[PDB]
Amino acid sequence: FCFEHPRGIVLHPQRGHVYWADWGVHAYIGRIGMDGTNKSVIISTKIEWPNAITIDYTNDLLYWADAHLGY
Amino acid sequence: EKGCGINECLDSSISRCDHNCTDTITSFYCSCLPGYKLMSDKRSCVDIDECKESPQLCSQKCENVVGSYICKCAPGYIREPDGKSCRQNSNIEPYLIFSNRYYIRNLTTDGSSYSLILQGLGNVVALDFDRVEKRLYWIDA
Amino acid sequence: PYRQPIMSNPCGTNNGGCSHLCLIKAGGRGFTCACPDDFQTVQLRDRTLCMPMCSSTQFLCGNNEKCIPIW
Ligand SMILES: *[C@@H]1O[C@H](CO)[C@@H](O[C@@H]2O[C@H](CO)[C@@H](O[C@@H]3O[C@H](CO[C@H]4O[C@H](CO)[C@@H](O)[C@H](O)[C@@H]4O)[C@@H](O)[C@H](O[C@H]4O[C@H](CO)[C@@H](O)[C@H](O)[C@@H]4O)[C@@H]3O)[C@H](O)[C@H]2NC(C)=O)[C@H](O)[C@H]1NC(C)=O
Ligand SMILES: *[C@@H]1O[C@H](CO)[C@@H](O[C@@H]2O[C@H](CO)[C@@H](O[C@@H]3O[C@H](CO)[C@@H](O)[C@H](O)[C@@H]3O)[C@H](O)[C@H]2NC(C)=O)[C@H](O)[C@H]1NC(C)=O
Ligand SMILES: *[C@@H]1O[C@H](CO)[C@@H](O[C@@H]2O[C@H](CO)[C@@H](O[C@@H]3O[C@H](CO)[C@@H](O)[C@H](O)[C@@H]3O)[C@H](O)[C@H]2NC(C)=O)[C@H](O)[C@H]1NC(C)=O
Ligand SMILES: [Ca+2]
Ligand SMILES: [Ca+2]
Ligand SMILES: [Ca+2]
Repeated sequence: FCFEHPRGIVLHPQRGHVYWADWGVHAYIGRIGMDGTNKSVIISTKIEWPNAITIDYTNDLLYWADAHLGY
Repeated sequence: EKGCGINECLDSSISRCDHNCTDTITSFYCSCLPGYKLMSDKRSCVDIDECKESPQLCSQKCENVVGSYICKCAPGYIREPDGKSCRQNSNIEPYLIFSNRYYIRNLTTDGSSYSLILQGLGNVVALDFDRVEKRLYWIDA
Repeated sequence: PYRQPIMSNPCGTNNGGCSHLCLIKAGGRGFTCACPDDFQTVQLRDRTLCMPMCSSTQFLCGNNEKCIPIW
């Protein structure tokens, strides 16, 4: 999973993470520290076009929408 | 043909039904109280972490208890008398801000009001706001 | 204002003592000093030196605050 088509970004400054999505061939939702450490992959399955991403802050849930699978 | 069946839980700890038991013509089957699930051994029960297993029960935040669960609200929100639905306590009413290509638009949460924040732009494809300085940022692609 | 919840700034009122950038550490608790693109991080004993490092097609500003293209 690599930066091919980055789109959508949300910060979570309480835990110092940045979440972003990519709708490349190997689509995923990534995570990195706000200072550029702890790169990881959060979602990688059943995802094709993650245009949309956010965090609710009150419940601490990640939310996203897929344009292709339409969920 | 067990001769003819009877409850097998009646004898002391046979099959070790952890919570509750019931029988049938030729077999038993244990059961667990609500908030407890049986695991693979088909004899014992464990607590449900409803805050992870079923997040939608609580509107806003959840705390797990052995058995049931309790819903709580983040600071700034109050729980309405239904016991699960948190309501925002600030007397500031939220409104949506979204971008069309040429315009940043202002829309109410219920959709009642609809106005332009700004117009004549190139192609605003993203925006975000800062509450500290009451400032708005956007990318004109 | 609920959608940007109040939190303490790790870089509070001192830029975290960093020369250029103070970024929140992964996990939110700490902070990390960083340098811009055309700068070299010569990490010292108790501080990070952001030594300017800009191409021959770039011009270095007077205070070494940034460097810009030669044109
Ligand atoms: C739209 O909304 C924005 C955001 O709310 C308004 O911007 C603010 O305007 C007020 C003035 O009404 C500013 O208040 C002043 O702040 C000064 C200090 O901060 C400024 O200067 C530093 C300098 O380094 C900057 O870093 C910083 O960003 C600010 O620009 C104070 O020194 C001022 O004090 C003086 O006036 C007050 C009375 O107002 C007296 O009591 C003092 O004695 C003194 O004379 C003043 O408080 C505020 O800083 C602005 N915010 C920002 C982010 O700059 C816009 O004005 C508003 N526009 C309209 C037209 O509605
Ligand atoms: C399935 O089996 C369980 C395990 O025995 C049953 O739980 C028990 O239910 C009884 C009847 O409701 C409870 O008795 C009551 O206890 C209170 C004191 O807390 C007392 O004041 C009442 O007079 C009454 O005796 C008992 O406490 C409870 N056991 C435990 C530990 O929770 C359950 O009822 C069974 N369910 C079915 C549908 O068979
Ligand atoms: C840096 O990134 C890593 C990788 O994404 C983060 O690791 C993950 O952290 C969570 C929270 O602690 C772990 O979940 C927990 O795992 C334990 C079992 O180990 C379980 O008992 C808990 O219920 C919970 O599920 C997760 O497993 C872990 N993943 C890995 C591969 O280690 C880490 O938290 C990040 N650290 C910081 C400070 O940024
Ligand atoms: Ca694909
Ligand atoms: Ca579709
Ligand atoms: Ca529980």
